[PDB]
Amino acid sequence: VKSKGIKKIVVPHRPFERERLVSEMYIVGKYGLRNKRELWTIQKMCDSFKLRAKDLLITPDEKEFTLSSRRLLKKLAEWGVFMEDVDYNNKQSLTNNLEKLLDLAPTSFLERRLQHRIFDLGLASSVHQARAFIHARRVKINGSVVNKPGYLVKDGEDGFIEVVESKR
Amino acid sequence: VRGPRKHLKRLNAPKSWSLDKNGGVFAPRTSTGPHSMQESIPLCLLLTRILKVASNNKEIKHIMKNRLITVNGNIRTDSRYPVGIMDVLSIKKTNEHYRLLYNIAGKFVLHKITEEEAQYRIAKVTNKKVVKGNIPHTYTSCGGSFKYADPSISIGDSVKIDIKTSKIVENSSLEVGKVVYLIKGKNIGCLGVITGIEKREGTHDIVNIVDKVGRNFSTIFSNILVVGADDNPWVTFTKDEGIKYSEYEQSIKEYGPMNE
Amino acid sequence: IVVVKRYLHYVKKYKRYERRYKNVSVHLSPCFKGLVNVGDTVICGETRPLSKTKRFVVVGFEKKEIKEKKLKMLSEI
Amino acid sequence: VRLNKKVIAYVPHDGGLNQIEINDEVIVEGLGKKGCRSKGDIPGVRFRVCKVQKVSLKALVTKKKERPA
Amino acid sequence: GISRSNRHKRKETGGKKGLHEKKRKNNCGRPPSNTRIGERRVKQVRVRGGNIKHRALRLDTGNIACKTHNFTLNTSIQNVMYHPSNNEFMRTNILTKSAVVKINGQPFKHELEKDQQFESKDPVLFDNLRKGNCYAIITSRPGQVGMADGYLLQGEELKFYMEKFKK
RNA sequence: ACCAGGUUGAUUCUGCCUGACGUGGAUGCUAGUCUCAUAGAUUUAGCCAUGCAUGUGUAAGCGAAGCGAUUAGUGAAGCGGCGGAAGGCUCAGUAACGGGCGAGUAUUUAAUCUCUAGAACCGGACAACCUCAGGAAACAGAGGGGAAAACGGAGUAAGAGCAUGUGUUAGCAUGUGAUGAGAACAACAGUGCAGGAGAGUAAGAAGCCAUCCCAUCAGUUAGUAAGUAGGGUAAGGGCCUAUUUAGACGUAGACGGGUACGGGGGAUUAGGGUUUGAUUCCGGAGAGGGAGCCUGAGAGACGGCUACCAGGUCCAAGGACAGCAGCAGGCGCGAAAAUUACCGAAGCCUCCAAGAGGGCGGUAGUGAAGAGACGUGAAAACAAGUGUGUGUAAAAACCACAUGAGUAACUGGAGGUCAAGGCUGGUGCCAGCAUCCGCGGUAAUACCAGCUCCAGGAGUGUCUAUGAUGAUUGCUGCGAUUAAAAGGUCCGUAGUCGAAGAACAGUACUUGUUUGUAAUGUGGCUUAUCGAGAGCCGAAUAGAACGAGAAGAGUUCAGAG
RNA sequence: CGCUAGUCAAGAACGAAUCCGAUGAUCAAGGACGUAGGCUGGAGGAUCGAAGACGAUUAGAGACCGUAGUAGUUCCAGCAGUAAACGAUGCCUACGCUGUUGUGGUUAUGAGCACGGCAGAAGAGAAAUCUAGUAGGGCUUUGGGGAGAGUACGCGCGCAA
RNA sequence: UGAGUGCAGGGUUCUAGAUCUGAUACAAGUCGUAACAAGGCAGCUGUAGGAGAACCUGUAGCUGGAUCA
Repeated sequence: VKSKGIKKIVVPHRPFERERLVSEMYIVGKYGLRNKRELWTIQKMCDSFKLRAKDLLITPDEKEFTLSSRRLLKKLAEWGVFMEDVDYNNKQSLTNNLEKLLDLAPTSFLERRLQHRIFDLGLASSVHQARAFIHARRVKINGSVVNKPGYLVKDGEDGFIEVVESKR
Repeated sequence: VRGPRKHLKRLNAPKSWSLDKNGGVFAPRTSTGPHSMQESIPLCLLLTRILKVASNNKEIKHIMKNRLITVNGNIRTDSRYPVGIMDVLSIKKTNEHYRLLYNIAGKFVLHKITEEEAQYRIAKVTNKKVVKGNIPHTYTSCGGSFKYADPSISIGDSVKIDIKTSKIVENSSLEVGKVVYLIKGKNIGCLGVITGIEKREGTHDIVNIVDKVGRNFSTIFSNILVVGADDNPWVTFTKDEGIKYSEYEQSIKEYGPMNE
Repeated sequence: IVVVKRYLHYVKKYKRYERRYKNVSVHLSPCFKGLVNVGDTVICGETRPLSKTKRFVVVGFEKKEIKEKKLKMLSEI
Repeated sequence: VRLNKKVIAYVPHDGGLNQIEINDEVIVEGLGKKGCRSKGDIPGVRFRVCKVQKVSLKALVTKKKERPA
Repeated sequence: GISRSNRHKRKETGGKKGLHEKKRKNNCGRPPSNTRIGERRVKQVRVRGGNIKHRALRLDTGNIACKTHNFTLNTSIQNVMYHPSNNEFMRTNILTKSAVVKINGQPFKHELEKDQQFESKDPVLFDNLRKGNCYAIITSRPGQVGMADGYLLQGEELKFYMEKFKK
C-alpha cells in the first residue's frame, strides 16, 4: 500500500556473498548492535552525504557551489564527524575538503551513537552494559533521561552526559 | 455543477493567506465584494492569525455583534468580508490603526500606523464613462466609483482617496523616476524606482526598475502600482523597506566574501 | 477557400521530428476576387463563428514571388 | 466453481491423498512457471491443492490440526 | 423539447459522434410564433434569469416611418405582398421581419401632398398613392418584441420590389 | 553502470529456460510494547429489513385559538421570508469542449460592495380558527369569518424596440410607442426593501495544441460542405426551415469495429527508457433502465413530480406506498475488504438567530496489506503491572511521581547455484523430494524422523500480475556466407534522402527577460526524549508573451561548369 | 545465348578544349520480363521417354537392369508465376598493401580506363575462412528457443493445377 | 418532444451436432527399411505422373559431393 513515511534500508543484491557476510558479522559483533537493520540504516545515511559531495564537485555554476559547500561542511562538523580545519572564503580548501569527504566510512557515524559514547567515556565496563543503562533510565543528559540507544550525540554534548545508580 | 459553489478546500486557497495544510479540510470562502477573490483575505483570518484578538468562532462572533471593527470608515458585520491591499483597518476603542501590506515573501501582513496615515488610501484607475443625464464618471481597481472628478486623470494613473469624504485628493502617472510597489509576480512586495518604460501595441507595457540597494528587475504594467508624486512615497512601508535577498546574498552577508 | 498550415512535431524517444499539417476553411471577400489564387500565401484574422466550420477571414496576402523575368541582351552588342 | 470446467490438480504431501474425501471442497494454486506449464516429472498437470475444508493441508498431514467434522 | 445543442450533429469529416450527456435546459428551444393579421393578441413569456419576452400571436397595426421627410405614423396593415424566404408565408398572411405589406395610405397622402416638389422627386410613389396603393417593409421582430414597425418604400426600393409582385 | 546453473566423450559459439532483487493484491505458520498512515475499486452501475444524513425567530413582516384584563396584555396555529441546485458516494457511459495553455464575448447572474437613490389608492381570497362530518388506511369534504412586506387591479414615474440627426460608443436631441410598478418597522438605539451605472462571484458558447489498438476495416458523408433570407435562443452558429451552388474528409490512415473517466501524480531506474493512475487537489458524467417536466437567480434535480419496462411492499380488495453508486448494517457473488459505536470540542457550511441544525467533518473500536523507534537481561541489580495526577467534549492511550515484581521466539533451510552435517535410526525406483540440474533398485550428507549447525528475526515462507535481469526489441545499442534471417530481375508513385562558388532573409533552431506548479517531489532550516512526523523558506517541468544571434538548415543568381 | 551470309532497331565501354544545367539516390501501391514441368487452341512428329505392359533378380519387388510403348520433348498465338531462380553474400556512394595472369580500346611506349581470374600480407571473425578490412553516409526488404506451421478461417488473382 | 412494443433483416461474441479429418504424447505392438559410410541405385530443390507404407520414375537445376587437377 502507498502511504506516508520513508523506507530507510536497501537489501543487498546477493544474500549469501561470503566477503560481505564476514565483514558485516565483525562490525555488528564489535559494536553491540541488535541486528542487520541497524547497520544497513547507517549505511544509507553515509551514502547520501557522499552523493552530495560528488554533485557539488561536478556542478558548472559558482553560486550553487559557494552556497551549498559551506552548508554541507558545517553540518558534518557539528555532528562531530568531519573533523578538520576547513577555511571558508577560500575556493581551493573547499574543494580539498569536499574530496576528503568522498572516503568517509560508516564507522564514523557509529561512534557518535550514545551506546558507544557511554562506554568510550568509561562510564560502563562494556558496549553491552552501556545499552543496558540506556534502557532502565540510568542515563541522563542536560538533566533529562534518554531512553533510546541510537541517539546521535552532537559535538560538545560530552560535558553534560551522566549516569545514576539503580532504583533498588 | 447545477449552481454556484459554496465551499473551498484548504489546499485550493490562496498561497498569500498562508494557512497550515494539515489542520482540517476547509477554509473560509470570501464574500463577494470590493477586490477579486485572488487579491484579498476574509476578515476572520485577520483576527485569529495576522493580529491575534480571538481564538474561537464564539469570540469572532461576539467582537462583531458588539460592533467594534471599522474598515474604510464603515463598521462591518460580515465575518467573511474581503480586505485587500492599501486598506485601513481600525478599532475606535483604543484608537488602533493598521494598513494591510505584503511581506517580502508575498504573504499578507498588518502594519501599525498613526492616525495621520489612517486618513487616506491609494487605487489604480481602470475605466472612464459618461452616464445618463450627461454625468462623467471614473472607476478603480477595487470597484470604486467617482462623480465629477478632474477630467484629466487618465486610465492607468493612480489616485489617492480621502477616506472620510470619499473624494479623490491627488493623481500620479506612469513615468521615468517614480516610486513603484509590486502586487503580483516573482518580485511581490519589492519597492523600487522606474528606470525606463518600453511601449508595446495591443499588449502590456514593459517597465524596468532600479532597487534602492542595487538590483535591476522588470515586469509588466498590470502588476505595478505607482505610489508617489515624483521622488518619494506616500504611504509608510514595513519595518524592512522592501529589499529582497537571494540565499546567495544572505550567505555572503553572513560568512563574508570569497577571497582570492 | 481552404488554407494549409505546416509545422514539425518532436518525438522524444527517437530524438527526431515528423511533419504535420492542418486544414482551415476561411472567408474570402469579393475585394480580393481576382488577386488571390492557388499556391499564394495569405494572412487571416480571428472572428466570432460565421458557420459550422468557419472562424477566420482573409485580411491580406503576399504574392508568390518573381525576382525578375530575366533580361535578354540586344542583338546589337 | 467460477468457470464450470473440470481440471486435474496434484496433491503435494506424503500421505496427502488420505486427507481428502469425494465431494470435499479444495482450494487450488499455481506451480510457479511463466506461462501455465508442467513442472518436474508430472505430465500435463497444471495446479496443486492448498487447503481442504477451509484448513491448511500441511497442518492436516503433519497432524497439527483436525478436520472440521 | 426542442434543443439548440449540437449533440446529434455529424463531424466535419462525415463521421458520427457518441452521446455523453442527457439533455440540459440551458440549451432549450421554443416552438415558432406565427404572427397572423387580426385584432391584437400578445402573450408574456417568462425567460432565463426571470426576464420577460413579448410574443405577438395576432397584430392589426404598425408604426411606419417616412425616411426622407422625417415623420412617423400609426396605420392598419391589410395583407402580405411578398416574403423573401418562403412563398407559403405570403399566401397564409404571416408577419415577420423583411415581409413587404400593404397599408392604409391616406395619412401619408395627406402629409406628402404639402411638398410642392413631391411629384417631381418621386413620380412612381405619387402614382401609387393616387391609385390607392401604399407599400411598406417590416423591420422589427414580432415574435421577440411583440409588435410590428417599419418604413415606407420610396425611390429605387419601389422599382426593385414591384418587379417581385407582378405576374 | 555487476552475474550464476543447465545441450557434448571433451571444446568454442548462437540461443532460450531457471535462480538472485524492488513493488501491487491473495494466503500458510508464528506474534511482546509504543507511534504515523489506510480499508467491498477489481467479480454483479447486483438486491436491500431497521434507524439516522435539511432545516431555520428577533427589540425590530402578519399574527388565530387558549389564558387573562377599570376598554390592558399575552402566546403563538398557520401564512410570508431565506435555504434545500452545495457538500458526500461511484466510475456505468463517453476517442469527445473528456484534457493542457492563452484570451475575455455574441451572453445571462438572488446574495455582496461603491456611487446614487423612492410624495401611490382600492379590492377579494388562501391556510389556520369556528360548526357539522367522510375514509381500512394513506389522504380529503361542505358552510362562515379574517390578515400581511402574500396577491390582483387603478393612476403615475419609468420604459423595450423602430426611424433620422449628432457624437466610433456611451450619451444627447426629435418623432412614435408595446409594456408598466414600489417595505417598512424597532428605538438599545438599529434592521430592512424598490429603481439605475460599474464592479465581484458563477455558468453558456468559443481560439490553439496534444491524445489507445485492428488494414484478415479503402473509400466515407447528402444538414452532409457552402451561400441568401427568415424563425428560435440569455446569446454566435445547419441550431432549424425555404430556394440556389456541389462541395467536405481520406495510405501523413478517413470511415467502421474493439477498448477507455482525463490530468496534477505513482512504481522501477547510472543514462536513454518501460510500465501504471477507481483512490486526499482540479474538471466531467450518473443516481434500477429510458424519456418528459413544474418552480426558481440557478435543476432537464431523483433523501421533487409524471408515464412506460424490469422488479418489490401493505390492504378491509376498493386502493395506497416506495428506489443505501450518503452513514452504520444485512444477503449474494467471489481468491478477495471494519462498528446497526460517542460527538454543546476542533475545521467549515445553513437560517428570520448573543441561538438552533449538520453520519459534511472529528473521536475512538476492528485487521500482521505499508512506514518509524525499541523489549526478551547485566555483572552487581532488567520491559510489560497498579494507584494518583494529567490529558479530552467526555474519555481511553501518551507523559509525571509512587508502589509491586522477575515474565518474555519463531519461520525457512543444511548435494550444486547459495550461507551451513557424507552424523544416527527407518525405507528399498517403493513412499516421497525437487523453480533448474537431479535424488531413491538394502553401504540415501538430497525421502521420513532425532540431534547439532546456518540465515533473517516480531517476523518469516508460498501463489499471482508487473519493473528489472535483457545489447533477448537494440534512438543511444543487436543481427541477415554456413547458426533464425537480402525480395527471381527490372520500371515506378506516395514517402524518406540530396554538389562546388558568390550572395540574401529570418518562421522553425539556440538563448535572454517575464509568466506558468497547491499537494507530491527537490535543495534547506526550526520544534515534538530520538526517528519517521509537523511547521516555515528557496528554486523548478511542459506550455505561452515580447526581444536577440545567425554557424547549420532554407531561398535566389550566373564572365561558374 | 555456340553453323554461314544478308537485313532491322536500340544499348555498354573507350578517345577528346561538343551541348544543356540539378534534371538525381532508394522505393509501399501499380505495371513489364521469368529455365523446366503444366494448361487452352492450331501446325507437325526423326530421336528420347512419365503412365501402362512384359522378361529377369529377390522372402517379396510393385523399383534399380533389359525389351517395348503413350502424353510430352519442336513450332505459332496466349495463360500460369514456382526452383539449391546460390558466388546460399540488397542497391547507390566512399577510404583502403603487393605480386602475377587475362579481355577491349588508347598511348610521351613509361603507362592508364572499364570488366575479370589468381596468390600471399595486414586486419577481422566462435571457428571454417574472407563479397566478411575501416565507419552514427543515404534508402528499401527481413529474423527474434524447438514443435504445431508456411497449416486453419477470411480475402485477391488463375480455365485448372 | 417521445418512452415502450409489433414485424423483417443485419453486426458481434459464445454454445449444441450424426459423421469425417488434422496434430501431439504414446516403456518396447505389426510390416518393411527410406536417410546418415560410394548407407549397398550419391544426396537435395522445383514440377508432373504413379504407389500398402516409407517412397519410386521422367524433366530442368544445385554441391551443402565421392572431383579446386
